[PDB]
Amino acid sequence: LETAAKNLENQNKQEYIKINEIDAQGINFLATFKADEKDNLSQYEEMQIKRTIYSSLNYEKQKINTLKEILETLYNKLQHRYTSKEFIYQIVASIQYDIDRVLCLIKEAIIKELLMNLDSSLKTRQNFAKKLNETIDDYNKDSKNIQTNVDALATYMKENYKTLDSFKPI
Amino acid sequence: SKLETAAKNLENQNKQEYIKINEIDAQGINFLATFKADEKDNLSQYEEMQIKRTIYSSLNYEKQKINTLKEILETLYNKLQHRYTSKEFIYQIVASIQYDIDRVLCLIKEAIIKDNLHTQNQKESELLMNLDSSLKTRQNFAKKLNETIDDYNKDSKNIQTNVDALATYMKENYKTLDSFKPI
Repeated sequence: LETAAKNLENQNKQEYIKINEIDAQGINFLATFKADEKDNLSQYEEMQIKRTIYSSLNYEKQKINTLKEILETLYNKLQHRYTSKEFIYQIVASIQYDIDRVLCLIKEAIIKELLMNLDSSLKTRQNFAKKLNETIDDYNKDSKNIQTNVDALATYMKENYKTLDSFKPI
Repeated sequence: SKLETAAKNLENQNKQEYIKINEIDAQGINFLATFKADEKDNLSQYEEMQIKRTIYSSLNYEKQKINTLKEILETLYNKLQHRYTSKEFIYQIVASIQYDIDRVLCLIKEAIIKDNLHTQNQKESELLMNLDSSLKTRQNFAKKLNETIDDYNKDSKNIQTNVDALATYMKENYKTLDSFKPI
């Protein structure tokens, strides 16, 4: 348990320094979301999202940029705006948060079913990553017209990121 | 959102704490050596860091005051008679002040995320009160801790010169974790 905390902690710092490296080159990934005055993308929330995304896409700028275009392209159509937001604030944040929650519960133990809870929530982020990479690949091949047609992109994203629980292990 | 801009001030202050601690530690000052070396209680490097979080903050990152504390806890540790007072301070008082604060930030964060889901059950004022509370505890602690570095260096009530005085004093001044909370 101490060893999990130790490893996971070390993973968190490594992600943090990698995210900062990428963002220093001025790729404002969630720029369009930061600019939104309806919700408030807190600095903290911005950061949690990136942990999942950046890690998922193995810190490859080109890929982060490709996804930026999908989120932005749905964002630029009022009809599908909720789809881009729900992805970020509902799926991606929930995948990330869950990992975090267990690590509080692991810390709370060390200082007073957790290892299968930690197992699960890390695994849920592995299955998301895999799905996301397929999606980046699918986009660049304009499969199901999800590059030329934003209606298709909406359908595809809706269908492929329906619920948090679908990325969980069986 | 006050809750969001609470998460932000703890986040960056957490970070700023981390870079100072690692710097002070870099210079070979072995604050928790004696406690790490202990078989009976495994002290994790997280556990250790969190403890430093409350102590090095409270002593304003001044090495002198840290090694004077080091001198106190090791004096207490090496007199078998009084060795558990050294740990209660470390593990039952220090590690309890720090832990309340990180627990609130876990909860503050949950509430922020759950807001975006539309499933926020946590009352937003309760978390801020709890935040404002545990911060104040650690400052009440910090104030006590500098009193105790001053006294030791002046040998007040024979605290430097008699370990039985020192054990009494630390028990008097660091009795319960609630003894530093506001009212």
